[PDB]
Amino acid sequence: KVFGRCELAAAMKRHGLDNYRGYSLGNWVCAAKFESNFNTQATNRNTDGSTDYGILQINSRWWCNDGRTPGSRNLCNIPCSALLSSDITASVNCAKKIVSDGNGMNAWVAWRNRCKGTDVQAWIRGCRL
Ligand SMILES: [Cl-]
Repeated sequence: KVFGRCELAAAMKRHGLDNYRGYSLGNWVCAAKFESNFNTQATNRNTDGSTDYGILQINSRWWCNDGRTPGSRNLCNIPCSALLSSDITASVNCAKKIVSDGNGMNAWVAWRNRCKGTDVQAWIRGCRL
């Protein structure tokens, strides 16, 4: 599923990501855009053999189990494939744990490099939220 911008915004708000850990909704939509281009089926292979999954490109090195990342962790206790569902509940729940581990949204490189410092509010502008 490829979300619409406001559609995703609505779904994320519904799941309580708006201002979660102080990150206003625009941050999350901004991150989703550059990580996955709003596509839940997005995957990307990393150098070390791990793989990023889903709309927020959550990595199997720590956060989910894909059965091919040896010595890794599964801190969100989920199969990585679950992060590819059209329903973003799993991704959101897992993201909440990630953003809480102490490094905030800097955990997403695309956010840090492309969203941090910019007018993230622009990403939910026009949306009926
Ligand atoms: Cl991540």
